[PDB]
Amino acid sequence: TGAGRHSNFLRLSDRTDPAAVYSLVTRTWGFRAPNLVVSVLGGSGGPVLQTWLQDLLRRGLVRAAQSTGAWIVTGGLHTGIGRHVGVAVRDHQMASTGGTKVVAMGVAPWGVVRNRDTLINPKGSFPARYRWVQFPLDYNYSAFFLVDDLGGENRFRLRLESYISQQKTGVGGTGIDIPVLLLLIDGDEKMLTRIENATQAQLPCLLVAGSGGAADCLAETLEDTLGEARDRIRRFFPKGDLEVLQAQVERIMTRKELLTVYSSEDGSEEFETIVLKALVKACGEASAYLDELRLAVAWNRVDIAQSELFRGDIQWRSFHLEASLMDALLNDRPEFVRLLISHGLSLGHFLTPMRLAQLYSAAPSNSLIRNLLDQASVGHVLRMLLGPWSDLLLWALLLNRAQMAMYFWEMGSNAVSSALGACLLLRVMARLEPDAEEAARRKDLAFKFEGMGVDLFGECYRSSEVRAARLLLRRCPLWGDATCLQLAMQADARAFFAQDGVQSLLTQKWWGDMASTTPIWALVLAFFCPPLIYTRLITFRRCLRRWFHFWGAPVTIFMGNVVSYLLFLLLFSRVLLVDFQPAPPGSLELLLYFWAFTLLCEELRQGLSGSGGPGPGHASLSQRLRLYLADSWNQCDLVALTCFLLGVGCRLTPGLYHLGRTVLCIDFMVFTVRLLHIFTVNKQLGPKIVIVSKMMKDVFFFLFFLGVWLVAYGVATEGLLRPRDSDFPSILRRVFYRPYLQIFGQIPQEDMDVALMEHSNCSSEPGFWAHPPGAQAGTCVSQYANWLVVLLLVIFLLVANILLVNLLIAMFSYTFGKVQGNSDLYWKAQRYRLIREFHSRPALAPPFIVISHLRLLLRQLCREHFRVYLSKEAERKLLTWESVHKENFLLARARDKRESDSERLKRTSQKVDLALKQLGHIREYEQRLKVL
Amino acid sequence: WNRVDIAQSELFRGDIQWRSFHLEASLMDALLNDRPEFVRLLISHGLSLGHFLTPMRLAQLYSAAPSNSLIRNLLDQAS
Amino acid sequence: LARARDKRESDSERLKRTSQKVDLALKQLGHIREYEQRLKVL
Ligand SMILES: CC(C)CCC[C@@H](C)[C@H]1CC[C@H]2[C@@H]3CC=C4C[C@@H](OC(=O)CCC(=O)O)CC[C@]4(C)[C@H]3CC[C@]12C
Ligand SMILES: CC(C)CCC[C@@H](C)[C@H]1CC[C@H]2[C@@H]3CC=C4C[C@@H](OC(=O)CCC(=O)O)CC[C@]4(C)[C@H]3CC[C@]12C
Ligand SMILES: CC(C)CCC[C@@H](C)[C@H]1CC[C@H]2[C@@H]3CC=C4C[C@@H](OC(=O)CCC(=O)O)CC[C@]4(C)[C@H]3CC[C@]12C
Ligand SMILES: [Ca+2]
Repeated sequence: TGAGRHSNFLRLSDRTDPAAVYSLVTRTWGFRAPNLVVSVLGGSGGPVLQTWLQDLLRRGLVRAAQSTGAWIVTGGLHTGIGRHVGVAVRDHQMASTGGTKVVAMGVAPWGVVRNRDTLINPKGSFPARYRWVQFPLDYNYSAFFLVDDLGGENRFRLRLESYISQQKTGVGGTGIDIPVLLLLIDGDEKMLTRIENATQAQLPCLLVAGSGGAADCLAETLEDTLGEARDRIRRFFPKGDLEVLQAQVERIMTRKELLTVYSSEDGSEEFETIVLKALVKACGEASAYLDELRLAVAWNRVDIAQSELFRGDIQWRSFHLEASLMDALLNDRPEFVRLLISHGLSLGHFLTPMRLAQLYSAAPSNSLIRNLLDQASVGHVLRMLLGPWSDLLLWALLLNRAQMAMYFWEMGSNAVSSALGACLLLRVMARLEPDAEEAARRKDLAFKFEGMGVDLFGECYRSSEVRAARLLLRRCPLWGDATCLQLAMQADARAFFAQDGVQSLLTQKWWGDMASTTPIWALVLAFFCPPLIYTRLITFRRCLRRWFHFWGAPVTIFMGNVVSYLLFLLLFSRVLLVDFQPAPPGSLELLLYFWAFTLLCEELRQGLSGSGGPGPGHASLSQRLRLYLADSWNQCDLVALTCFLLGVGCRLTPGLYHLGRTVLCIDFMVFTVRLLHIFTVNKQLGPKIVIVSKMMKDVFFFLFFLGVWLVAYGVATEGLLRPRDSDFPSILRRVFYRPYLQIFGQIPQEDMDVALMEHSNCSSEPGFWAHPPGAQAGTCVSQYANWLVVLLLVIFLLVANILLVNLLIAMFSYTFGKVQGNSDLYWKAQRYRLIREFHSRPALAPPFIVISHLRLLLRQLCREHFRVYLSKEAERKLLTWESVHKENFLLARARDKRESDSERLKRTSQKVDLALKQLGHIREYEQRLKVL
Repeated sequence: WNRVDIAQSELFRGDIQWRSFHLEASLMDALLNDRPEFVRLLISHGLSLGHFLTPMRLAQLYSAAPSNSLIRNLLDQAS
Repeated sequence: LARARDKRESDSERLKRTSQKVDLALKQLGHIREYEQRLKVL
């Protein structure tokens, strides 16, 4: 047989398998591994059970099913106890309309189901529907383990539930042995010898008081602890052979402790703790200590785990909490983790490296991590990670455990650097991830650390701008002496650079030891008077270091690079305009050639001295030059320097002289546009230089729409008035160039409109002609339909000069509104990349840079990493100050979360739920009075 | 009666022994009379829908279209 | 089921479910009021 009806049944024999049944439950058509199993035994006489036993199953047992997984093992027939359990499952899945569709295996015998369609003998794969001492099968159970031997299936289930109890619970097969328990609603003679075997296989029976035949016969005995038992057994059994029915009860009562009585009218909401109560008496000192709190973790029920630890003779020792946090970590369950750390663990006796290797061993097999470990058994993390909070925070980032990493960040030191560090990993490790489904969660949890790093630093910056400046430039001993700005660069942390604390910190790094509120004109006055450096103007924070704080600062290296480049373009122009005769190169032209060699020697310094890509110190030039020729400026810097080289090579050869001048005039154009890339570091200009490249998508639409209209206008005008000087350079000029200039107010009416030109007899061709006075207007044009050419100009100036130009302004004004936020956000992050690009550059500019290249190359024959230095005791005062402001920040967000309106409505509704749970006790006062 | 709270507690509780035809004609009046919230309840407790959608009952379902509709006449136009 | 959870955990549907549980409280605490009659007979 196979599945059918969408339940998954099969027929088997008694002797078959403990394991190949349960593997065929869990692997094939897998529901889950349970967190317990409540096997229910004891039939009625045929009619309906009592109302409170029905309510014990309604919202006492199946409530504990949907809360804890917890598949129920029953008969399956619609007349035994499986009817009444089947009533409860069918009730509860419509009672709570959300639900989780509780699972219940109805282990039945094959020779009882009367409407057997004999499911499809090839392989048992049918979806075959059932037609609804010959009892049927339900439609309410998720399975039906039909047994082809009501006696045969009993030795199977006790063989089954013993195997279930041997199976461990937890991801990776480690954790607790699963809890199995028999639930004994009242039965018969056979029900007493049923649960004797359960004690022999060590099953914690859970008989219910006030039930009847088999339960209350045993319930009166378990309260009869330290000749009367002759009488009381006969009270529930009018049937004979009382003697072994006496004698087997003491065989049960040899155990006496793998057995508890569900007290009548004392549970039904406490049932989930009474179930919990029976297991501890069962484990209480051999069976793999169940510890009562490790169990509540495995059930994934938080409210049990608090009240167990907050109350109930609170004497929790070390190892009681130690293995409890393992299953809180191995199974995902982050809310249990915060509870245990709130009651405090060691974390120096907890993070022993076996347990970390244990923690990484429970990674899922088909991950991008387990194989990534086995591949290794960002890429340096693989060479660093192998199988008190930082290693634990590292773990939860690696396995994409979101709320675990959000918590482990909160319990450790180094809040800002590990928030930037978490953003660094999850952007790197998403690129190292094959599939893009989980990379959406990997990138979302990177934004959540981007939120907390920006939020916590903005608190620390408004606290003390000086002491939070030291937060970035601290020598972080992680990552081989990393810096938090360097951490934010490699993370591509655009939101972290965008905040006003980091941006005001960048100006202070920009004006390095020169008091960044200094004016600009005083820097100009001190650049062109180095005597004026030591004066009443620019303030700073040995007169030789005072010299080097000025000329080593990135604004003066910038202004050195700007002054020396405006003088390059002034030398370039004075060569190009007045010193460029076909003679061999003179004084200033050779000075220009050396100047642009240094420009090229300064171009290879960025090339062989150059994370969202490779790591620092790649040392193979197929990455360093590939990342060089990827900057859009270098591409401009090399096009400039290569056609300077073309313009000089063509100049020096005698034939190609005018082509060498022509290439150098376009070469001035490209060196001057590189003036834009230099001033994008400016706060006033820079965010607007980055805008004007976002405008190119609208220029290209305009240039498309105009060019189509310029072909349309230009050929139709050149076709209507037919010039007689129709050379292809002049035809392609009156078609394109002359209409293009009409957009800019150069409208040659005298060349297109015949009524404005005289000399109307200028061609022997038939028709009437007229002479336009323009030089490239044709010798004579036609005057056939020159009403149209004049009309067709009017349509041109309307479309081009009014429709196209003013719609381009609407397109610029729109996309300036969109990209203003995002390109300023992009410029903020780009800014620090340009601050330290001048800080690492030598202090001497382009023409005099050869001094600082004959100093660097003489360094090799004799053989910017920004980090402020401070003492370790002043360094730990920083992290102590900053871990206070993390705690003052997490507790501030926790109060704002609790005092939110969405969480008062949660806490009000749960207190009305607490009212009705306790006012329902008051209702049962009527029964308390009716007995009175 | 168009009262939902009765229909849940009748079906969730009270000696729950509902058979086939007890649910079959119940969903008809849940469909013929508009009442969609009763429909979700019965499908939540499960119907056949292969023994429920017999083509007499679909023709029964279309027969309860309102007379002055743009559908009943549109059927009668197509009839 | 994801939209059904977001509908139930909405604030507009907690206020519906809170008010109906206070309505359930008063319907059941009104039973407790008629305890005075149950005591006055006693
Ligand atoms: C081709 C010509 C312009 C030859 C250059 C003549 C130079 C001797 C002098 C005349 C005035 C100088 C300028 C005076 C004002 C400054 C502002 C200065 O801006 C900054 O460095 C700080 C702004 C920031 O924070 O980014 C750049 C250099 C600059 C343009 C100087 C560049 C070189 C200039 C043009
Ligand atoms: C059909 C005819 C007109 C030939 C087409 C020529 C244009 C497509 C090209 C040639 C020169 C280009 C310009 C050369 C200088 C630049 C500066 C550039 O700004 C930057 O480079 C800033 C650097 C950065 O943001 O990364 C923006 C485009 C722009 C105006 C270009 C706009 C498009 C131009 C006109
Ligand atoms: C901006 C978008 C909408 C397209 C506009 C393209 C024109 C403005 C460009 C492309 C073709 C170019 C022309 C190709 C042919 C000539 C004729 C030429 O006149 C000569 O005979 C001198 C030497 C020669 O090229 O033969 C002068 C340059 C000119 C106007 C070129 C400069 C401007 C033109 C018309
Ligand atoms: Ca460059």
